[PDB]
Amino acid sequence: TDTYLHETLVFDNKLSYIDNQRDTDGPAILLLPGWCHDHRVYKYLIQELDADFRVIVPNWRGHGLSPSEVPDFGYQEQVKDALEILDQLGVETFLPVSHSHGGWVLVELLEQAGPERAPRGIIMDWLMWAPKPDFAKSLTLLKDPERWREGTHGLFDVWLDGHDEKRVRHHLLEEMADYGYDCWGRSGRVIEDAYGRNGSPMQMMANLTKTRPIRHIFSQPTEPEYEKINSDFAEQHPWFSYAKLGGPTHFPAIDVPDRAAVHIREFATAIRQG
Repeated sequence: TDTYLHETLVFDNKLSYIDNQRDTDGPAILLLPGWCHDHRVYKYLIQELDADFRVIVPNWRGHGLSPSEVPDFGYQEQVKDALEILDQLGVETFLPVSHSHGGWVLVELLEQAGPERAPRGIIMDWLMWAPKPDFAKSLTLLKDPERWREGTHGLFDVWLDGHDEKRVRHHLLEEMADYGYDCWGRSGRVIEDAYGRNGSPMQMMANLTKTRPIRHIFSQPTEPEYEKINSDFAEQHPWFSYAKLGGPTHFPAIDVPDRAAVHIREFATAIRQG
């Protein structure tokens, strides 16, 4: 699976990316990481999809097996990076699939690339409402150079949700262990800025120039009030659907990869029949 790992120069920066280079019918599946992790979060998902789809995973600036400090940037830049990697690859039509706050990239990608290129989107486990106090606090801590690690530890708590989930723990404790304050502090300001200026993920999605099929697939928050904002948005919007996957953690791509795959396929197959 590092057998698909590549590095290319994208404007200023060298970025790593996964590309299985599969020669198959489109669309391509663009798996989009959230903040301060990389393609390793998708390694099980890649396996499920590897045969039948071409699978691309861009790593953001300063992200990868070897994280590095980079100048400040936000989701608009993540979007340009992703498209530039797609140009270099000669990829025309893609189905993007985001994790958590990678979603801001996904929704702006849908806008900029438009519905012929990007006709649908899948968002995984992305907090649909405006920050509640506990999350607002976590962001506060991530931005603070004295308390960022404390910041991350509280998020890991929420994310594992009282589960001894071996794979998810491995991702958080090992695969993200090399990411420092330059990333985490940035994630904090970019996400906080994103809610502030777009209201919420749902406000941002509803505001698309060309609305199109988007599904939210999630396991947490587990509470009925959260399912209800998702059911109410879906009642109000024909193009929106959701599925509650019932996995243990914030990372369905890791802990229920078969299930995430089944929704990606469904949306892939809908693109294949006009």
